[PDB]
Amino acid sequence: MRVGERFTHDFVVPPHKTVRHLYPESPEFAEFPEVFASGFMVGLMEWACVRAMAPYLEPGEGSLGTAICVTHTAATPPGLTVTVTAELRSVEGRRLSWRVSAHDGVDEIGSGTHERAVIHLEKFNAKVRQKTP
Amino acid sequence: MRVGERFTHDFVVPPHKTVRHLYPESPEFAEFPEVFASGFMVGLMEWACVRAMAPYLEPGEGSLGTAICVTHTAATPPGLTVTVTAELRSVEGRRLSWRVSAHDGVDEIGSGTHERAVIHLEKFNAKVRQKTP
Ligand SMILES: CC(=O)SCCNC(=O)CCNC(=O)[C@@H](O)C(C)(C)COP(=O)(O)OP(=O)(O)OC[C@@H]1O[C@@H](n2cnc3c(N)ncnc32)[C@H](O)[C@@H]1OP(=O)(O)O
Repeated sequence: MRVGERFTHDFVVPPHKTVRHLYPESPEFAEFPEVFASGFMVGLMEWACVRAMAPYLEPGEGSLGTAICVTHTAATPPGLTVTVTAELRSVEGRRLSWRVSAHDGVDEIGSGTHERAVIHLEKFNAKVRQKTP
Repeated sequence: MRVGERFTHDFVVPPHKTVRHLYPESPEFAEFPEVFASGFMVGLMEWACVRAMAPYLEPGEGSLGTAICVTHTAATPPGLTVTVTAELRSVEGRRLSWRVSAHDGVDEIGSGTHERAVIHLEKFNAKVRQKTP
């Protein structure tokens, strides 16, 4: 990949990406504005950086999110399309970090940075099986 | 709220809180390890700061997350119990800033800062309604 490479990714927000759908088990979230949850916005931004990454993964490799630092500056109702935009700002071994921005057609809805770690799925799957109680 | 308010919030990670359940739409996420997604973690960290400001909100008040900045430094299969510790670190007007950090009983899984904005719910819900195409 090349520091400075950009990428872009679109998502029509359905009504089930609101706060209370992120955690159906939260009494508190049950009464939030029916707006796009910060958790999902995270997931989407990761999703974009995952997409950009894919053609460059070798067999048996994968990646994990290792840092997410974004603001969330407008709320996005269902029906809007969120456009995530993802520029590569660094590679340092297996560690890649991006800029992400998102908007919904109407407003700038947040931006910041995301870091991922390229992993070897077998080794990581085994550590995970090890702490599975 | 005064600075120093610490909550401590506890969650048994079920199998529907892994990467592929954050975005059932994503084929890329579909073949990820079954571990606790960064977005679901974000939503837990948030959930804790919310629980914690519930005593201090007037009737008709609510809140939204306005910034999230965390690491995700170890990984969590379903069946473990994640313990967020939200701590309140700045209060200025409608804006509260909280440290979150999260532990699954084996590893510290992620930490950093989260910002929320206190809002008026009926008023904010009309605005959302207006913006919803
Ligand atoms: C953590 C979660 O799951 S929820 C996160 C999902 N949504 C968000 O985080 C929202 C992102 N942030 C916001 O919407 C915030 O910027 C707040 C929290 C809306 C801050 O915006 P503010 O302009 O300070 O006003 P606030 O929403 O508190 O008050 C209600 C109204 O929104 C204001 N508003 C201004 N711009 C916008 C906008 N782009 N989107 C929504 N509301 C807006 C209105 O002027 C009105 O303000 P008033 O109370 O002074 O009349």
